[PDB]
Amino acid sequence: MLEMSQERPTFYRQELNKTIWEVPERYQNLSPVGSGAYGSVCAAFDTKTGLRVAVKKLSRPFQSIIHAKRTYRELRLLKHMKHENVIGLLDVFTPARSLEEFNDVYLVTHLMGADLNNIVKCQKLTDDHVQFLIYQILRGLKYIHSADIIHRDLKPSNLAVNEDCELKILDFGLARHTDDEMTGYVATRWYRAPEIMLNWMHYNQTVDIWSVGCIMAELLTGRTLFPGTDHIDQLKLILRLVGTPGAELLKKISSESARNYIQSLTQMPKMNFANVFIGANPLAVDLLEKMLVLDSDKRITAAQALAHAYFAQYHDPDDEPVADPYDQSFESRDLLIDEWKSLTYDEVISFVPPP
Repeated sequence: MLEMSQERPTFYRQELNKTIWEVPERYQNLSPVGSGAYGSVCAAFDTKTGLRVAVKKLSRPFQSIIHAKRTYRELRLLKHMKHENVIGLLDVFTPARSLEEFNDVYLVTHLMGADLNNIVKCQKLTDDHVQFLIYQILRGLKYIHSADIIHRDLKPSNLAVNEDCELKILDFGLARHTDDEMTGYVATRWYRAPEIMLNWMHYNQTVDIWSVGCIMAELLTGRTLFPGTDHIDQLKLILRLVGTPGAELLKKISSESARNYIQSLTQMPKMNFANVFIGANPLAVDLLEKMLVLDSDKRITAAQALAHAYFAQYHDPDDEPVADPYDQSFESRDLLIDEWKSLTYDEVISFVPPP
């Protein structure tokens, strides 16, 4: 009824594009397909499950306090996700037989066919296609938010889609974007809620819904909603559509510099979305209105959005599950390199495979 030991499988070694790979026999025909900066990934066949998978060998994972904590953070997040519309962890392993020998971490996930950009480039999406894609994003977000997890960087490139229009949210852990990466005419910022683009206040769940808003608008119009050339140009694009802040919002803006700046802008009324998204399903227009609200406190939540008439064909309250609590205390904890490395090691060897 219990089980008290673990069977360490047999590993095999090989050099793939300058680097060594030590993986379980299980995984066959490895072929390099890229990097990312946090390591390189090979595509492989998992003969034990019959799945095409992505194997990621983390790169210098315990290089510093910061990197060792990134590593641990990513492993904790991925280990936690158990939902259809969210990237889950298929396997995680190290060839090391003890903590003394522990150096490398390999992460295994579903091999992803295409992301939302790839989908959008190969064809034009119908309204029903958009209903289904957004529903799924929101179904996954409900789950994510249940556990007080903020994705914080929702993007078409972070959304995998398959031949059946099924979708998963990708890219959680990840090293936060740097200032230079967020600078200029770049997709890395076009989907950001303004609260966090200019650091108006302390942010939360609600920033993800703004991102969904931008994504949905783009899928319907075929155009980036707020393609600013820089932080300020982007702000102007947003206030144009959504209106300059009223009094209640200005208060919630901690920073007084932001406040002073905002006020220096000629005021503007919300535009009529019906005239901005001409020809769109009126239910989509109404939903957008409820998503793209400047004051984050009054944004519709994922749970509520799933009940919106726009998703009538897919909504089913008994098939929209919630997550087990996710303990994030470690984010506030200060430890040494070898201490994050040990926590990480403990998480590797305690992995329980899916059914």
